[PDB]
Amino acid sequence: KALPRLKQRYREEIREALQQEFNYANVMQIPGVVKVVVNMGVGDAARDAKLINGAINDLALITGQKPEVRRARKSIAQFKLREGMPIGARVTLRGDRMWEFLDRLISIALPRIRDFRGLSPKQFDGTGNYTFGLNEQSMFHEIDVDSIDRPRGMDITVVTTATNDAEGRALLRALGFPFKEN
RNA sequence: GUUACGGCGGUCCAUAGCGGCAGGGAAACGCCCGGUCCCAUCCCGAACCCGGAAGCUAAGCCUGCCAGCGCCGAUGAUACUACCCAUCCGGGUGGAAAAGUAGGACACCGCCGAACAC
Ligand SMILES: [Mg+2]
Ligand SMILES: [Mg+2]
Ligand SMILES: [Mg+2]
Ligand SMILES: [Mg+2]
Ligand SMILES: [Mg+2]
Ligand SMILES: [Mg+2]
Ligand SMILES: [Mg+2]
Ligand SMILES: [Mg+2]
Ligand SMILES: [Mg+2]
Ligand SMILES: [Mg+2]
Ligand SMILES: [Mg+2]
Repeated sequence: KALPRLKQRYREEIREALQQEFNYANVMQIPGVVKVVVNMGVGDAARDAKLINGAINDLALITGQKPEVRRARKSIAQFKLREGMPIGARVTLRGDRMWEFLDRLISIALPRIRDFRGLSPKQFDGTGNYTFGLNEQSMFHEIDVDSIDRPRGMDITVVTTATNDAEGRALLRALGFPFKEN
């Protein structure tokens, strides 16, 4: 009875546009976004685990889902890290949660991006993938700026079903992220 | 009986794998649609589980073709060696490799269950 505007968009207009613009043999060659990944590894828990709790608090308030933290999958003396210390916080999505969060992000954080300049095609990998790292956490609405103690990191990435980068870029710009003009 | 079907199985388990190419949705197979109730995410219906069959075979699977690569492999010879030898010095009979070579080769088969025919 309730469902996200991007879900509808995908069903009716994005799918039709991509089909027309690439002449797929079948309807569903249309790649579809698979997983929005939201993790973080500070690397500072090796000296103090207090900041990890705050980062997870930010992740929970941003998502409402309870992020996990992983240990030192290997151990490195140079990084002063031993296996078993928690360094990486994760929080994942799927489906309606994926696209509600994506709509909120596109509507709020992107126009809210200080000195926003658009994102380039070239950080793809040719297989329809898209991932990079957030300047600052404070960009988000539900988070409180008066309570942020130290500027820490967040990431909410997107992925595709695209076989190559061509379809990935086509559908992604159809969704309408701010690609550069070069 | 046929089948361009699904499970379980075999086999001194790659002649049976990998790679590229083409094709399959009647049923079955996958993907698939949504999470009140079972159940699960060290979060997520991603995994699993559950309700249903709107859609499609792209992925995966299958089958068919390709020698690009894996792969099997002669005869012959060579290496090797059991025994015996001749005043060292290597031969006589027996055994006979590895690699390389012509080539072979894009599995075969069993029991049930599904669509066409009797
Ligand atoms: Mg993709
Ligand atoms: Mg049918
Ligand atoms: Mg789901
Ligand atoms: Mg296909
Ligand atoms: Mg496939
Ligand atoms: Mg071999
Ligand atoms: Mg082979
Ligand atoms: Mg012989
Ligand atoms: Mg003797
Ligand atoms: Mg002699
Ligand atoms: Mg031989």
